[PDB]
Amino acid sequence: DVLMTQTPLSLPVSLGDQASISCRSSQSIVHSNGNTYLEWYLQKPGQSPKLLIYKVSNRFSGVPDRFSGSGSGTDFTLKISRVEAEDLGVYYCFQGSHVPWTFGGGTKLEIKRADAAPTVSIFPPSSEQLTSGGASVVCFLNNFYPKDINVKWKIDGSERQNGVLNSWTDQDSKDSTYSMSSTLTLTKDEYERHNSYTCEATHKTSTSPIVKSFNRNE
Amino acid sequence: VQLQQSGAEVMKPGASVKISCKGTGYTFSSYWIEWVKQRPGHGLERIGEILPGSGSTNYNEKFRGKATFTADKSSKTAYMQLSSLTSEDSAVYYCARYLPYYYAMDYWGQGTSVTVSSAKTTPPSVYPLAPGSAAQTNSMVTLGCLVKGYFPEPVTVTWNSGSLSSGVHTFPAVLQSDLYTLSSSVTVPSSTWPSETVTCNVAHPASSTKVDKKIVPR
Ligand SMILES: *[C@@H]1O[C@H](CO)[C@@H](O[C@@H]2O[C@H](CO)[C@@H](O[C@@H]3O[C@H](CO)[C@@H](O)[C@H](O)[C@@H]3O)[C@H](O)[C@H]2NC(C)=O)[C@H](O)[C@H]1NC(C)=O
Repeated sequence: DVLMTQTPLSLPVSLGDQASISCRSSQSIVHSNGNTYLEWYLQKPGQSPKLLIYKVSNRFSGVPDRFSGSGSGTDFTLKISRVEAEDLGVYYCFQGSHVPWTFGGGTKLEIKRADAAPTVSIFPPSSEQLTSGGASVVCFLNNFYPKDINVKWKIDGSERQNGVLNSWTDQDSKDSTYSMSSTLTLTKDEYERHNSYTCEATHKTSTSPIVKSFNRNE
Repeated sequence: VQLQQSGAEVMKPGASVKISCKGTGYTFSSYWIEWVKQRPGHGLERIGEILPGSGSTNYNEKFRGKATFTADKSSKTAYMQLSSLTSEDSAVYYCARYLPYYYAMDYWGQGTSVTVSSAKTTPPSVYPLAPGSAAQTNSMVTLGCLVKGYFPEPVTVTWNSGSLSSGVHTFPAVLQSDLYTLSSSVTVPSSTWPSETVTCNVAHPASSTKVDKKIVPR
């Protein structure tokens, strides 16, 4: 099974900036007829993949000319001349030369812009959460870019890591800024026992972690 | 040309499921049917292929034994059966039309979603969240409406009749223990929040549940 490897796993490029994805083969994928059968697919979020290029260079009927392919042997590359918002998605390789035919790892294309600071927030559990017998402490880290974000919970000075909920939102469109909603759940007996709940936020825009905490005792 | 796939399926671990892909508008028997797996995380993995005209089939080594292909020529449908389902088999499965060394995968199915779990149809447990008592009030304040303890997906969290279309960040659902949980946050000025009324219109078509509960100020 020929292995196809794509680099980089992510490629942030601003609008109008040429993009270049690269593909590598565990073994040469040349074929006798004078062609090597490599195809490029694009899968926008919530949709099935769409064909862009086949046989290295040939463009499928109905794709903008800004797309172009090239390569040989075990090295192929896809170039997007002038990127546009509609070009966002994951680009995949595909070798149609040796049975079985294998896909590439994928290269998530994103658009880069001026870094934006995170907007951290913390909300204590609601009344219904107490009635149901639980604790829902939620930390909201909205509109932060880039993905250089980390979350750590230090309860009353002790760092808890078991049972951590990690959740990230894909890049937006109106602002093209990421977000995070990592939280933690606690039991009433395990909730009332401790006193201080804290949620730090470490980001490139601010090396010092951002502090957002509340105390159970009020 | 159109490839139509079966609907979403939910199965228990150790069971087996049979997905179908129906092709119309072309010579069904003369094109290979490619089966592609896409885990929710990332990546496209080819399971194998079948030529309905003959019985020929190929499988990628990772799926050999897990998946079996069959085709029905009378009704232009191709079937893939997954055996001994587990958690890692939960993904979206695509079918594509392929002719090796010639026309590539230009047409795809809509994608069939398969989830493997022992849970039942639990309704939502929306817990509206209000700002904590020990928290400063700023010009811009973000609301919070938590939803958890629901299965199966999806749950369409929104505002009253699209009350606040913009400024909404619906974070992806995540499995805390065995059930799915999500969150949301909408930015609203503190001036209009006391006057303007908005409520998270949580929904659950699988359980035929439609419950909405707003957050009261602290
Ligand atoms: C099986 O043998 C046939 C006969 O030689 C091969 O057909 C030839 O395939 C090549 C490669 O595509 C064709 O050249 C190309 O033609 C296209 C369309 O005109 C053109 O855009 C390209 O620049 C290139 O010139 C060639 O015309 C074609 N010959 C005939 C008579 O059809 C076929 O490729 C072989 N298949 C395999 C799997 O080996």
